[PDB]
Amino acid sequence: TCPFYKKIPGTGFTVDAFQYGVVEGCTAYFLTHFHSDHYAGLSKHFTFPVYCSEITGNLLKNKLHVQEQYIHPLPLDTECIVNGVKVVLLDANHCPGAVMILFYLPNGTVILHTGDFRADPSMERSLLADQKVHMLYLDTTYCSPEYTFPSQQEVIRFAINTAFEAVTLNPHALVVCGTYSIGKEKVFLAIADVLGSKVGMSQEKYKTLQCLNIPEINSLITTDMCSSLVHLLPMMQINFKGLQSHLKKCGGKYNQILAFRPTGWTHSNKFTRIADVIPQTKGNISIYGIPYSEHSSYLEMKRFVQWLKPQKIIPTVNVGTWKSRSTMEKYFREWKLEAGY
Ligand SMILES: N#CNc1nc2ccccc2[nH]1
Ligand SMILES: N#CNc1nc2ccccc2[nH]1
Ligand SMILES: N#CNc1nc2ccccc2[nH]1
Ligand code: NI
Repeated sequence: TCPFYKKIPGTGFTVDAFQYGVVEGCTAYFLTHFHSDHYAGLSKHFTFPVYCSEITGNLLKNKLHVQEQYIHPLPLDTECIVNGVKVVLLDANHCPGAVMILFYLPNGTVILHTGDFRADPSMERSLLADQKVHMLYLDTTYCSPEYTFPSQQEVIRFAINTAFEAVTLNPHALVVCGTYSIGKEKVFLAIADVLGSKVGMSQEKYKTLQCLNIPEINSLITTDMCSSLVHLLPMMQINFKGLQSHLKKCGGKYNQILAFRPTGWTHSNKFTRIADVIPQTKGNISIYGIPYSEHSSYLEMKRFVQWLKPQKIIPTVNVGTWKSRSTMEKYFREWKLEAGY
């Protein structure tokens, strides 16, 4: 049954709560983004209203086959009334279609639910700049100071330069990129763009990416693998055995593979700067792990929260252990005492 931190008090609303059957009192189910832990439970048989972005709605219809009558897309940055309550969707700087939700409760309380997000100073000039937020439901994925990583821009610079150098030295090299969900599309699109190639992939992944309704992405994708020198594969295949096996299938077109595994944070970020990163190599196959995050660093999160000055914080990630909960609560108090709210 549905946990407390997925319920919006004083409303009939839940957020990212599709795996609990019918939720008692829920008149509308919000979905922040199309990632499996959040949508878990949705299908063609779902018969309650779903509120989400246009992009999330495209994915619900085409990938999970939710019936069109139950899909309620809302535009971003626009005041909307849902079951007698004013709501706003804001871009979360996470994966495509991902939103934060502002709820204006009838009693005068204002609640921000971040969904999953990567906090940025640009959010300090959204529709958030006006008004007070009483409660914040916060993506606390990396809420500890050990979690550091580069900007997305620096990581893409490293990837483009690495790929361009390798293929300029060896015109017969293949670039492979790993994927298990939507998000992080810039990695493979930026590499294909510098190499003058389209990105080749399965029919299933092409369809998933087609549901994002964006011409720029559409010009750079294909299902014709043979005509492409940047290939996408499932993340589980990005290992020496899986890549060896893939290389056999290309029919003596290539004699080297350079592969990228976009991860989140890993312990190596404690030690090694992005510019100094080196691959794992076996024979004619090299694999780079690159720290491309779509969640806030500790410092990004702290800056956002200290700016917003919420009266109460409810974490939505790392909620299962007393150690985690106690650590997060200590940081929230430090931030409050330093900033004076
Ligand atoms: N909206 C949205 N997501 C989005 N749009 C893109 C355009 C180019 C490359 C990656 C992209 N991701
Ligand atoms: N001759 C020549 N160019 C060339 N071929 C390579 C294959 C693998 C790695 C580096 C290489 N450079
Ligand atoms: N302070 C702190 N960390 C912490 N608090 C706990 C409470 C119960 C079990 C493990 C725990 N770890
Ligand atoms: Ni997510």
